[PDB]
Amino acid sequence: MMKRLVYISKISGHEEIQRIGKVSIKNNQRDNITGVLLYLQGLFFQILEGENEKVDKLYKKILVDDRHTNILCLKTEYDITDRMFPNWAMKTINLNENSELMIQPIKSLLQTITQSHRVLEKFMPARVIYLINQGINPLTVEPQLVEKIIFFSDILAFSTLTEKLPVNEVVILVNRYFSICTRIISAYGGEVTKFIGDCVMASFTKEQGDAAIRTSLDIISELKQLRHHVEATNPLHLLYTGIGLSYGHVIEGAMGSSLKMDHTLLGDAVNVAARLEALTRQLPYALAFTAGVKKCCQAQWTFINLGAHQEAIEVYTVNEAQKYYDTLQITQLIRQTLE
Amino acid sequence: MMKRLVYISKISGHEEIQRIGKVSIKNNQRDNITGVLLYLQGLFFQILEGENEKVDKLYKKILVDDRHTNILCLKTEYDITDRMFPNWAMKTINLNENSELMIQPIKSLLQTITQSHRVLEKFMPARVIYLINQGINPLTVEPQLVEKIIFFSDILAFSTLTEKLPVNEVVILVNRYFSICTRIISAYGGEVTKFIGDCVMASFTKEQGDAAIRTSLDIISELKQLRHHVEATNPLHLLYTGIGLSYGHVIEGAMGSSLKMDHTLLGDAVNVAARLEALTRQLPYALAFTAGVKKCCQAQWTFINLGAHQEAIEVYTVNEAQKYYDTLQITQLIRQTLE
Ligand SMILES: Cc1cc2nc3c(=O)[nH]c(=O)nc-3n(C[C@H](O)[C@H](O)[C@H](O)COP(=O)(O)O)c2cc1C
Ligand SMILES: Cc1cc2nc3c(=O)[nH]c(=O)nc-3n(C[C@H](O)[C@H](O)[C@H](O)COP(=O)(O)O)c2cc1C
Repeated sequence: MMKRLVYISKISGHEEIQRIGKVSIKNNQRDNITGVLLYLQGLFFQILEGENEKVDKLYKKILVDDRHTNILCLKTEYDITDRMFPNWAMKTINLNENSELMIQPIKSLLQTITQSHRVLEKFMPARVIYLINQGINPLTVEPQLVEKIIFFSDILAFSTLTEKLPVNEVVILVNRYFSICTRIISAYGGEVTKFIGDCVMASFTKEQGDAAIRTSLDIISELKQLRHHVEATNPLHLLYTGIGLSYGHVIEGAMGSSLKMDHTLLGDAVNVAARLEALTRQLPYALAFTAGVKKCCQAQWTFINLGAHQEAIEVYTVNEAQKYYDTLQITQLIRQTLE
Repeated sequence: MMKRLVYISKISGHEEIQRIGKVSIKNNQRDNITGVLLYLQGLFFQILEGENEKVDKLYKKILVDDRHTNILCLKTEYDITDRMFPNWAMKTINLNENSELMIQPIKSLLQTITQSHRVLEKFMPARVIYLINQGINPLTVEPQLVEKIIFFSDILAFSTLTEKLPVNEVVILVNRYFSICTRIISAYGGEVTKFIGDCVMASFTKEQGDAAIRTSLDIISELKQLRHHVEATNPLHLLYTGIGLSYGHVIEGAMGSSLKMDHTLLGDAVNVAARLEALTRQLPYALAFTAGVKKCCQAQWTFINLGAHQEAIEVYTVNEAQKYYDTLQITQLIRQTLE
């Protein structure tokens, strides 16, 4: 039983690589692993093949290696019938250091496609990248009914802010907001589906109840630090958020046609979380979630019941989500500052 | 003044390619154009370089050529200082037909990266693909304030349908719906931003007023044909839509961080179009748009003024958008059929 994987990576910092192939040779030679490692203008390409399990450890050892970064496994071939390089413990080819005409073609293509690839990667849904990082083709996965926590957040009084900031300040502000949201959601095990306007869409599993709530609090908290970090001429000092969470059945998977695919979550919980985010504009709290979310949590939160809003939904929060301000006073305090 | 471009394509049908390189040699040799064309397992890679304008025609001639399809230009280099293949009218290399060990590595990589590339392409926003298809890096474009028509459509009584169809029928239905929407929007010059649940988001320019309205009508019409095409056991016979259009300033461009980017439209018109789509559930029409959309149209539509809904917005339709049914009678006619 043998398997084969392939990945691409980026070097972590700046002919320093002659000796690292002069480590791979020895330890692959010991587990009957073969494979190739290419190098071209800041980028790494490796193929690894051997019996399914001792292949898997070194790849974990490679994952945590200080000198490359941004690792993504493209293909996995399970129970391969025979090897692609039966004689190569680890063949190392520095494609930068070849000056023959006949190879410059393929060398330039390989460079252009993978640089393109790396840009496209940044626009993928987290979940599609994750599937590719196992050996699963996202255009062949059947979508599945699953129980998820759905997350939405967007910028408060953002219509006021688009009306009275120049375009280039708006973009600086929205990028900052997206990068803080994405960093914290990811750190806690969740996945960003997409951005919809100033809106961040994300989801967590039913086991990540407390992490979805911690995520929400850490985002609210980081905006608070940021607001007093900057000067009053910086649009960042007027940046506030509201967050809605919900929990339910959703159908998750890749959908559409061969003109266009997207990663999509179908089911009513998606709409519910969006309306709780909207609702926070009229509550003295910045986070609102359903009862189903409350029941997914193991930590000992102080829950606060906010009655039924709309068929009805019971709405809840935690008191650490309490505001130190009044929402109307700030949405018109944003208007006054902006003149 | 010379320029260079590179693209990848897919063959349109199934050693039939020896003579097509035996046409390129002669006509490139006549305009002082050089370049490379590779072939590998169903895929084409070409590089073209010459003085900026007579490069551009043959590439248009290539675009309309019967035997490859799915053409995407990755890179463009304007006013290149000197050529990459100074001596090659058109070098043709069938990478399938080489059986040397030392090249199989790079050949297998090139295959894996570009096959991966082709899947990622299907998940991109139309507008990011379009930029790449010119020579513009989407991670370097500054976003721009622009006047757009915003389009939203989603499935009527979809919550009833998710509650009472099996997951695999839901997916068949949603895929059908997305592929009809995407085909018609594209045919008419618009671009799909993303899918949000059962929702299709798209936009048109201010010059495409009548095309956004024709798009909406052609989608409604195709669902009507489809409903009487199929049997009553097919979920497709219960598939209806509502469509909202709006027009306003939006900031359009690539935003986020290096963890995640998305193609995004900021501004209040986005929210407005979503609420008009929602509003159609209570109107005897399936399409609703603002006054600003009405003013973008040159054709001689019969407009119907639907009063103000919400600051107020005047709502409009055309009478070809008139329903032959009652929306509540059908949303509960969908419930009865489904038992
Ligand atoms: C791109 C890349 C590929 C690598 N491939 C291998 C490999 O195939 N086999 C291996 O043993 N180490 C490989 N390494 C490095 C290992 O992590 C190396 O064994 C480590 O630096 C030291 O091993 P040790 O600490 O267990 O003694 C690779 C590193 C990089 C950056
Ligand atoms: C992948 C691909 C690359 C091509 N590259 C060229 C080219 O570089 N130069 C060229 O003249 N024709 C190229 N062709 C085909 C042209 O369209 C060809 O000139 C056409 O079939 C007949 O030309 P004509 O009808 O003007 O006589 C290419 C076709 C394909 C599928």
